[PDB]
Amino acid sequence: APNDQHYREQWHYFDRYGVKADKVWDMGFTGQNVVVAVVDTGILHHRDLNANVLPGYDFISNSQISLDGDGRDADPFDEGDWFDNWACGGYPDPRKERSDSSWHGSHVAGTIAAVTNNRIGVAGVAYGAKVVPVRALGRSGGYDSDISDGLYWAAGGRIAGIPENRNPAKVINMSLGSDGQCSYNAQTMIDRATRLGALVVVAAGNENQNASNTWPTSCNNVLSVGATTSRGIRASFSNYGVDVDLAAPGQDILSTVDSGTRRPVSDAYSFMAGTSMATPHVSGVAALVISAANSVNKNLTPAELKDVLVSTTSPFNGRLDRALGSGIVDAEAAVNSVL
Ligand SMILES: [Ca+2]
Ligand SMILES: [Ca+2]
Ligand SMILES: [Ca+2]
Repeated sequence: APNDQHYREQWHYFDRYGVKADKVWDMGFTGQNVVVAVVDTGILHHRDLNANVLPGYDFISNSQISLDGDGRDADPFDEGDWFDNWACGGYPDPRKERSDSSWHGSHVAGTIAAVTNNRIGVAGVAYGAKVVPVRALGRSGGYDSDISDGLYWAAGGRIAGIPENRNPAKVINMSLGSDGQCSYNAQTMIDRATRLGALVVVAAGNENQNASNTWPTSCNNVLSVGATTSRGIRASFSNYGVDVDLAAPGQDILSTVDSGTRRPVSDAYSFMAGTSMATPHVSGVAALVISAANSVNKNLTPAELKDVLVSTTSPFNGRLDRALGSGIVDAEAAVNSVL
């Protein structure tokens, strides 16, 4: 077991309806030599992340989304996607007036590979793995073509006027999405990323609607992730349906953020809910599964990896409100299967 101060609060790693990450660390697999790309709001300079973060890239083209004064650049720092006075919003809706910065991509990155065994803060599912921040979201979200470009690069794809990725990822985490069917361009980048060897792991979404009505779930060649609670049932906001492949803890998830309401001020930790929190659990387990597959000289295709994760899930608590894949992702059964 990890020595980090607040690991006990991370029920989602160890408890009844957790991901049994502890049972894999017991075997010596922590995702060593695995790289996971996080296509999200970018990364904080956080004492509980720094050492597990690789060079990334900022794909945000609009400088009024990026909030760092230019388009695409080599620094994936999360400037903070805060906004005032309906700057992203449907005025006059009071619920759309203002958001503090989410630190979303850092909360996601922490779930995968927070610095673990360094006493401070929290653990990550795959703390021996490293994270490549692919910043594609900022104030208001992000363009789909920035997201698509970002995910292709994340897998080792070359992009015009961007230096080659030295750290191509075996797993690409997309804690994001919106309404509408998968675009041609998105589907194409996903297929190309997959042909490079990457597993694309995506959030089902948070609108209590059929995930098929959204992307990236409606795309081929993704692993779509629903959200469960500490009681092993569907979190009420989680999207659902036949295209949800499996589920993972998506409520009361503790990870790494900043205290700043606008720009980074100091390292913090908070709880979040969302299929966005569930996804990095599956991406971390994916990395665990790969480290174990490496150990017995076994190569796994994205298709093989997705089937290993989908077939080795633990049961839900009851038949569930809605369809939410095969079960809760289960690192113990997944790893045991490949050995
Ligand atoms: Ca920029
Ligand atoms: Ca930047
Ligand atoms: Ca820590």
